[PDB]
Amino acid sequence: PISPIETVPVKLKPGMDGPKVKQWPLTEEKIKALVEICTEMEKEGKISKIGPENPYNTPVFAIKKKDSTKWRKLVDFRELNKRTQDFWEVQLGIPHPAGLKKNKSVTVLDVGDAYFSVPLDEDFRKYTAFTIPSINNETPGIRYQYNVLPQGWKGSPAIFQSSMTKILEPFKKQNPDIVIYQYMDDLYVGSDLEIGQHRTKIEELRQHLLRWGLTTPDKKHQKEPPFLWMGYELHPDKWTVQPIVLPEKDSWTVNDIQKLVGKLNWASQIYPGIKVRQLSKLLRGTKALTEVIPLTEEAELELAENREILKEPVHGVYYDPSKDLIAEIQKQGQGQWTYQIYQEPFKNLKTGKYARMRGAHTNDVKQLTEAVQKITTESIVIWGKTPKFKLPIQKETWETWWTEYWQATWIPEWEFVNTPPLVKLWYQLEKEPIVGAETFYVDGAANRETKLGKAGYVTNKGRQKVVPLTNTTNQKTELQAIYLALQDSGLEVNIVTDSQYALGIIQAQPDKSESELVNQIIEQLIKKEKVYLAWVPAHKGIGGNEQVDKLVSA
Amino acid sequence: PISPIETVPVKLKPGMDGPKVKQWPLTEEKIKALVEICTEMEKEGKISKIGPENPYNTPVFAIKKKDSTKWRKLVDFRELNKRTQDFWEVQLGIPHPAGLKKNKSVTVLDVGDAYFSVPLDEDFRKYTAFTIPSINNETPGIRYQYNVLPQGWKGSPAIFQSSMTKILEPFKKQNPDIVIYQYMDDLYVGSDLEIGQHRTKIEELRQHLLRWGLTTPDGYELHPDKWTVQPIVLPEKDSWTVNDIQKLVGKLNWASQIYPGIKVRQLSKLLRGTKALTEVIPLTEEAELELAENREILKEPVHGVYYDPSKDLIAEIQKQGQGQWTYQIYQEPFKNLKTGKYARMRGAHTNDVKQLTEAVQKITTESIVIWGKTPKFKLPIQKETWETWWTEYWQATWIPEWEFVNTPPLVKLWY
Repeated sequence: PISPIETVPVKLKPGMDGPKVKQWPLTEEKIKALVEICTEMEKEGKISKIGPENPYNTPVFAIKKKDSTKWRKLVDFRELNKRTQDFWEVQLGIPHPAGLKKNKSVTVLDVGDAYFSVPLDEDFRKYTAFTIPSINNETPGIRYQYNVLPQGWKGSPAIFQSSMTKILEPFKKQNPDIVIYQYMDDLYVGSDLEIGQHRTKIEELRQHLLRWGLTTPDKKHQKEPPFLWMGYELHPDKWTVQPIVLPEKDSWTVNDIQKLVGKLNWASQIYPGIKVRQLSKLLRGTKALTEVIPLTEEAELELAENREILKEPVHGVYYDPSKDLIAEIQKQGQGQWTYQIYQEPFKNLKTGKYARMRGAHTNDVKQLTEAVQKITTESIVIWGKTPKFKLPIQKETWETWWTEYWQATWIPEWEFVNTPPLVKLWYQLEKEPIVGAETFYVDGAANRETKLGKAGYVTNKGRQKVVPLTNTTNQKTELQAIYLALQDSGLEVNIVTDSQYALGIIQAQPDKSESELVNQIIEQLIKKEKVYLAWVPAHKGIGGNEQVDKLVSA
Repeated sequence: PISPIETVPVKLKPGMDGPKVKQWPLTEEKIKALVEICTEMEKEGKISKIGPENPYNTPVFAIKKKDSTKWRKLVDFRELNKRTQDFWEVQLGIPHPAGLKKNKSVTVLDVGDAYFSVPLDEDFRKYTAFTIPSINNETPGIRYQYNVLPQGWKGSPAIFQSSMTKILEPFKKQNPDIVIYQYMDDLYVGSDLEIGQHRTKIEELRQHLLRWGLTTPDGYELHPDKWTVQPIVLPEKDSWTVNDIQKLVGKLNWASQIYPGIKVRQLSKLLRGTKALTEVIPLTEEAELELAENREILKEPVHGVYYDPSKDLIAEIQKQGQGQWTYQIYQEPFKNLKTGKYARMRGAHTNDVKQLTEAVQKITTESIVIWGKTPKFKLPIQKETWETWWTEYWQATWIPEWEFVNTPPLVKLWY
């Protein structure tokens, strides 16, 4: 009683043994309902009757209802998974429909009990062992162990795909014209053939599979226009996502959050900005699946933020290789960026929004530039090619930043588009000084001991100033000083500093920033005509820094 | 079929596991070609399909496009190379042909094809695992582990260093005034003069290698004589502005970090005051005396600077100019070994990354020929930027170590 498919060998993590966890007693009818489901699996050949000669174990719990409203089983493989070797579970993501073509016909098979049909390495089966808790504590618990790929297990997903590809390969060679896509219980079959010769090939595949032990039930899509594949709804002309709904509750368990974590991972691979960070942090402690864990302020907000993203439906058209790919981008407030990738004018394939913290101090076109890349890469993933870009910035405006910036930069084949939110360089620092303009020899310092410090100018015309600051640092003081120079000065001013740190932050021409002070300076700059920021060293014979940067500074 | 002593035992560095690097997306044209290349490599029995039980992975890609030669698959074994054990001796103690840098001409011929013969330790093969991707994740992914020595691997040229000396022995006997250095997949061949005979003697070695079983591709001209150093140059301002003296004295303070054979004094004494930048202040009779010590100890090599085979070489690059690019190589900070310039933006089209990439290679080859090693690069570019383009312009068989920097030399240190 064994399946023809060859079994992928599985070893544990080196130097690590298997799971030896105690089985926690459930209710009387929960226990009786477990035997009912397991007595089924022994006959089905999925598990085997095991004795006390086996040292390992794993927890067995039972959820109530979700599929056809009756009892279901659940095994806690958390420990085993940590002890189980790693796999190449990385597939470089999940596919995207705008990366699909127009297949005259299409059919989707649901691989039913796919996991429970692919076999497990005899040399591992002993680790997937589970003892059923006894109701009448006179009778010892009946031990079992999986013979086939367990539902909760780590390798199960990777292995199955592997098994599948191997089973799928022969048909795919005999039919290089047919597109066959797979992920979990889903199996997409598209074609060039007409319904007569298509429904045929489907039966040939459903038969090929049958031979290998895999089954596809009566309820297959049978070529119905709306196709449910990977949480999407594939309509003959366009595709929309299937609405993602999350559980709403006040009392949460380890299981249900594990679930929520899983379901959120699905979604992230569809929706941008979805985090699991805070919620998953609550999971870290090895608490039994049913013990109630309280959400943090972090987790609760995370829940709301995610649910918010999902409260935003997504759709689109399919890909036509014959035509060029165009991606257009737009600027928005708060560092929010939006993009639409299309083939025909208002028929978008994919739309998204970029938001990324490129440090404390940031420039605008530095963000745009980061956007192109995020898209480029991502479109290469989806289509095998880079798009023609439609960018809202003059050709002369970009030309001036790559020749002005110190870091190397490049943006592919791009065209200018006129949409209201335009990006530019608000200001431009001079390369050489201005004639006769007031030259502020600036300075600022502070002691960690006092936490306080001084800051202010001393010009060529004689003018001075100084201000004592409360809660500041040796560097933040050096910044505050340049602001002083900037404000108390004529529209055309020259400035001088000993802080390399500071000289750069301005040199980098920021649009906005995190720390208010910089923001303040930006304002000044945008308002000024010709500014010139120079630089000279600190504690030696420097002009102003001899008189301002004088010792015992307070 | 006796006792398995045909393959050399290779292990990973103690404690360390095998590479589990991820695969980055590739264009259709690229995957297409890789699929081809591997299926043949597959039939030739060179590589072998594996399942998911192999947790390891290394990235792959191809390199030749347009109207030049055919696509060359390249595996980035950098991680594995770092994880694989160095082999006791052979290259150590007795090493590098310090004459290589002085030849009128040097040619680099890829000989990685030669590794494909020798089989790899059965145990080690898993660590060479690599995956070919699919457009939009159509095909789960084509996994493969090498059965023979992998090209970009570091272990390969070592194991074969023996076989290669065997192969090179007649040519290095018949041609004594011809220096041949092997660096990983490449063979750097260089000779003192083009009597006309150079290009011929190359094609001769090609034939010879072709004879003894090495299928060198169906030729890069380097001339390490023109390789001059680019020193620090000071402005000849006719006793101009204060700013000048500022852009001067600042630069000289940085330069003291390299060598104190310069003084700050008199020019710093001309800075004493608060006189506006745009003031054409004349240079004093004591400051010209400071320019005689400055300009002197600038166009001359440093002190305490020697190549120490135990240390890693580091390279830093700067975008000094719309066309120009500058670089420096050292092992210990400020303890410089080489300083140069790259200005092939007038030749190749105006694209920065391409320029950078082309330069990275230029510097690295330049590094090999001189010290016989690749430098750890400090790259004046944003991670994500480089990561999405370098491959499209890469042409070498190797791939150096790299870091990303937020550029600090505010004085415009060279020119």
